[PDB]
Amino acid sequence: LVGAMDLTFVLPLGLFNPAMERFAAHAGDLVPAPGHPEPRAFPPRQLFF
Amino acid sequence: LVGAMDLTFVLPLGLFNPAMERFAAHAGDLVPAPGHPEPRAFPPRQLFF
Amino acid sequence: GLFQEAYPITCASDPALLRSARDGEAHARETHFTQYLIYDASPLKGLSL
Amino acid sequence: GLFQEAYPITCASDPALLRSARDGEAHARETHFTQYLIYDASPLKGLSL
Repeated sequence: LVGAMDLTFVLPLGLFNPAMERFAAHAGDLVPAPGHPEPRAFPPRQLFF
Repeated sequence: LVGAMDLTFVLPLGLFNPAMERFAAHAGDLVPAPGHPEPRAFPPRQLFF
Repeated sequence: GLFQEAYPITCASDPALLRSARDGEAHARETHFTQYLIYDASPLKGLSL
Repeated sequence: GLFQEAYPITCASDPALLRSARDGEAHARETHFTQYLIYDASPLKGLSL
């Protein structure tokens, strides 16, 4: 009665968010040091979990 | 003793904000990346449910 | 067919508006620059499905 | 096999979304500039590991 189960998983890489959803929820957030390039507007190449 | 309640639904689609309600409720919110048009400023045609 | 009436549902013009109108209308972003939102007013409000 | 399905897990494009992903889907930033999160949807939801 101690058993087993398998699951399958889906993870996205490299996709790009549609243009209506490229917003930020607030303006002043995820800002670097004032001399730095803001790499958050780049194509995402990673995925963490 | 089981049965059907039939309810018709109404969705206004592609209408336009009246002249009073064009505000943002705070300064920095729904802000795009700095080289982007902020597409929330034009009349909407999309709809989500 | 008796009231000659119909009802709205939870619907909006943006996914940004659909996100913040989730857990209920305690902080419903009802309107924005051109955009708009309709919170569900219905005999079906308050229920799950 | 019987459903021909797969499950998405808690994943996000940046750790900056994954910190907000803690304590549930109450207040996690679902998206940003180009950065995007996928909250869990699984039999594993609610569980610890």
